[PDB]
Amino acid sequence: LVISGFAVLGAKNQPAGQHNIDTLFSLYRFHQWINGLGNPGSDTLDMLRQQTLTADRLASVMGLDISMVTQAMVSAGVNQLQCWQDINTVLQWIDVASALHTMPSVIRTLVNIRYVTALNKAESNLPSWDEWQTLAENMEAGLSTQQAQTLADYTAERLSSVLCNWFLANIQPEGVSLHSRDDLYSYFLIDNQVSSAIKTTRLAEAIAGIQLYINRALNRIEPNARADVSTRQFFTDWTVNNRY
Amino acid sequence: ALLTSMVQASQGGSAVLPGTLSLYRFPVMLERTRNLVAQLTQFGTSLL
Amino acid sequence: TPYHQPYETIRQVIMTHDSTLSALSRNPEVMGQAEGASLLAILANISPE
Amino acid sequence: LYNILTEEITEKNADALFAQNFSENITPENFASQSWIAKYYGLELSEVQKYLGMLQNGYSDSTSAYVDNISTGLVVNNESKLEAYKITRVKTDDYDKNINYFDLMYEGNNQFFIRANFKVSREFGATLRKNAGPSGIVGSLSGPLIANTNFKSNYLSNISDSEYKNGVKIYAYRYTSSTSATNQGGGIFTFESYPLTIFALKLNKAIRLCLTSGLSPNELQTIVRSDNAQGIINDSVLTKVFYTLFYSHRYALSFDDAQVLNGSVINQYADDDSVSHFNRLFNTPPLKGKIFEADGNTVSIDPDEEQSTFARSALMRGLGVNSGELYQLGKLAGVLDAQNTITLSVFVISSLYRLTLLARVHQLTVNELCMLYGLSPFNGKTTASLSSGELPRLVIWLYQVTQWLTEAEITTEAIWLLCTPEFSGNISPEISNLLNNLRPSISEDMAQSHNRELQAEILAPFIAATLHLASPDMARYILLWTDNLRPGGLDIAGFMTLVLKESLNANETTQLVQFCHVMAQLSLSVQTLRLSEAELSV
Amino acid sequence: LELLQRKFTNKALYSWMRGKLSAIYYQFFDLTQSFCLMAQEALRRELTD
Repeated sequence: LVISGFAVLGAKNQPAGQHNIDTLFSLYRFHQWINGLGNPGSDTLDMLRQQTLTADRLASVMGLDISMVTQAMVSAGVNQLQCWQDINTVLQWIDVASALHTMPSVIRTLVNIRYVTALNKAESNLPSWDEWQTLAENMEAGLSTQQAQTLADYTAERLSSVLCNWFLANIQPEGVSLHSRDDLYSYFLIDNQVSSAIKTTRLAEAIAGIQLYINRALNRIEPNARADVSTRQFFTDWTVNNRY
Repeated sequence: ALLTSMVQASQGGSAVLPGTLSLYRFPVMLERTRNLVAQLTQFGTSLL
Repeated sequence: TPYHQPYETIRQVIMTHDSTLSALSRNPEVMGQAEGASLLAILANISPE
Repeated sequence: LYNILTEEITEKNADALFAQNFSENITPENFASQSWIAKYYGLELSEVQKYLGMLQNGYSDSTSAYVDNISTGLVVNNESKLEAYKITRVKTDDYDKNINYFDLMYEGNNQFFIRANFKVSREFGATLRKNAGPSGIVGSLSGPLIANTNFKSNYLSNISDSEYKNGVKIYAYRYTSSTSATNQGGGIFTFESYPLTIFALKLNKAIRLCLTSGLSPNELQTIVRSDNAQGIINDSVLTKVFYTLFYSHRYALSFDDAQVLNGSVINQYADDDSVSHFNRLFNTPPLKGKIFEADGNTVSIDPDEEQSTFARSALMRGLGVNSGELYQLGKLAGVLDAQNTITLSVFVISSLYRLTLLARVHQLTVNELCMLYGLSPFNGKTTASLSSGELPRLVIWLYQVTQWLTEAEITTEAIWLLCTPEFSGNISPEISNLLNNLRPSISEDMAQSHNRELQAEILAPFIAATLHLASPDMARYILLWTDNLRPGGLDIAGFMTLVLKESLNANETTQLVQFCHVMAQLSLSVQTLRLSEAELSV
Repeated sequence: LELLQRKFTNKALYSWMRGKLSAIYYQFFDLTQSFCLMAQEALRRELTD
C-alpha cells in the first residue's frame, strides 16, 4: 500500500492516502478480503499491485462463477479492476444478487425502475407490459416449491378481492340489486371471502350451493318464489333432506 | 467460519561498492575481518 | 384498483426472500442507485398507476 | 428364469416357444380374458389393468377407453389370424380443463377419434398434429360441439406408420368464435401390434420380470424403451434394472430418480391416480402455464441474453439452478449448439437433470462437480456422448473419490488446487525471492554439468526454504520427481540456465512459472499426505 | 496481568533493547563489508589477478 502511494486501496472522491475513519473502514474490509483469499492471495496482491488482474483470474481464485462476475462487472459500470474500490463494488453486486437467488443483470433491471414524478422533467423510466412479465418470470424462477405454493395462494386471494370489487362496480344483473361481497356470495352460491387453505370437490360445492339456494327460496328471503312448487313432497321433508 | 493466511512481498538485497587498498598484507587483513565477522555473528544471535 | 399483477408478484418474491431489506441495507453501493419512491413501492404496495 | 427372459421371439418359433412355456391345456385365446390372466398370475384386477388397460369389445357409446391404456384383439384383414394391439396415451397441454375423455381407436389399418367435452361451443374442431404447421391437419370434428356427447373424427390420414410409435396425434384447434381458435388439450399416443402368441409371450416376460424385481410396469416399459427401438429384453435391460435397484438402495433415491441416474429418460406416463415424474419436476405448481417437452424449438440459454424465454425460466426452476449454473451444465453435457441454443426434448432435459442429480447425491455444488469432472479421467468427453458402459464407471469413480475426500478431511477446493493444470502465469513474490537468493550462490559452471544429482543437491536447501519443507533431502527428492515430470519441457539444467539470466525472459516466464507451480503442487501434496522421507526416497 | 506489567523485563525494556541492537547491527554490517572488500583487494594485489 505505502509503496504504491495508496493507489491500490483507492478512495471515494478523495485524494488517496488520507487518514480518517472511512479509510480505516476500507482498510479493514480490504484486509479481511485478503485474509479470506487463502494461499494464492499473496500472488493475487501482486497482480493487484500491477494492473494485470483479470475477471477470469479473480473468479477462479475466489471460487465464483465467470458469468456471474462478468455480469456484475457490466452492471456496476467497471471494466477494469484498477483499485480495491472496483473489487468491493463487484463483490457487493454479487452478494446482493446471491441474496435473491438471481443474477446481477436482473438486479440491475430491478434498480433501473425509477419513479421520476411522471414527466415535468427529462423522462421517467418504466418497463413495458411484456418486460414486466419477463421480469416477473425471471424473479419467480428462483423460488422453491413451497414458496411457489404460498405465492400462488396469496395471488389467488388478491385476484379474488379485485375481481369481486370490479364485478360489483361495473356489472349489474337484469333484476337483482347487490351491494356487497355477501350479496355476491348469496347470488352466485359460492363463497369468495374464504381463505385459500380450505379445499373441496366440485360435487360438494355444487351441493352446498344448491342447498343454500333452496334454503333462501323456502324461507321467503328471495321474493317471487313459486308457491305451488314449494309444496312438493321433497321440500315438505326438508327437515331430513337438507343433509347428505 | 473465517480463516487467515500469511502474506509475503518481494524483498531485495544489498549491493557491492568498489573496494579500497590498505597497507597490510593479506593474512593480517584476513584475521582482522575474521574477528569482525565473528562479532557480527554474535550480535545476530543475540538479536534472534 | 389499479392491480399490477407482475409487480405484486415481484414484490412478494422480494419480501419472501429478504424481508426488512436487510440484504439491501448492508450493500450501500447498490442501494444508493435506487430512488426513494421505488424503495417505497418495494416496501408497500404501490403500483405505477 | 434368465433363459425365459432373454430368449428371442420370432414369427417362425412362436408356436414352439408357447408350447414350451405353457401347459398343453392352455391356448393363446385364453389371453383374451383379463380375469383368467389375473387368476393365473395371482394378481388383482387393478394390477392386471396396470399392464393391459381396458379390453375393448364394443361397450356403451362413451364408456371411455383408457385406464390409461387400451388393448384388444382383432382379426387381421390379410388372413384369418387374430392380432392384439395396445395403445398408451400421455395427456398434455391442459387436458384436465375441457375434454371429458379423448380416445384414439384402431380398426385394422386406420384410426379414428372419440371425444367428449366440458363446455359447449357452437363451432367445429380441427385435430392437428404439429404446432399449426401448414401440413399439420390430420382430421376434423364436425360441429356443433355440445358438452357430454360422443363424436367421431373422419379416419385420420396425414400420418405415417413410423411416427405412430411415440408420436403425438392431436393439436385440438377448437374454434371459440368463427375466427378465434385455441388448443384445448391433447395427448401423445404410442401404438403396438403383435400376433396373439407373441403378445402373450411378451406379456409373460414383462409380468415375470415385474413380479420378481418390484418395478412398476411403466418403469420397466420406459427402461426397455430407452434401450432399443424394438422393445426387447436383453442383457442391457437387466443391467439397467440392477443399477436402478443398486442406486435406490445406496443413495436412498426414489425409483424414478435411480431410473434416470442409470441412463434412462424422465418418465412421463401417468397412472390415472398419480402425477407423472415430469409434471412433478416442472409443473407443481406451474409458473403461469404448462411447460411440455413436445416443442423441439430451439431456445437460447445464454445468460447475457435480454428478454429471456419462459421455457428457460421454467427449466431453471425445475432443476434448482440459476442461469450461470444452467449454462455450465449445458457446456458440460455437450448439448449446446452454436449461438448457445438447445433443442427442448426429453433427451436433453434428461441429460441436464442427470447432471444435477449427480451433483446432488454426492453433496457437491455444480461448480465443484465441474472441477471434479475436469480432474476426472473422463475429462474431454461430453456426458451426453457417453456409452452405456461408461456412465456407471463415472458414477462409481465419483462416489469413491468423494468418499475418500470426506474420510481424509480434504475439501474439494484443496484437491482442485493440488491437481489442477491451470496456473496464474505471473511471477509471484515467492519465486522472485527464490531467484534473488539463488543467483549469488550459483554459477554457470554447474549449470552445464550433466550430473543432475549434484544439481539437485545444490538446489535442495533453497527449494526447501521456499516451500516450507521439513528437510533438504525431501526437497531434493521433490526436485528429482519434478525433473522426471518435465512440466514445461524444462529439466533441472534448463531451470538453472533460466535463473542465470538478467531478466532476458520473453516467453520463458511461462516455463519458469509452470515449473514452480508443478513443484509447489507436488510439495503440497506430499505435506498433506504426511508422507515420510523414506517412502518418498524409495 | 498487573504483576506482568510491572516486571523488570517488561515490554518496554525488550523493545528498546532490540531497537538499539538493530541499529548497532545495521552499522556493524557496513563496517564488516568494507573490511572484507579491502581484504579482497589485498588478495587481488597479492595474486596479480
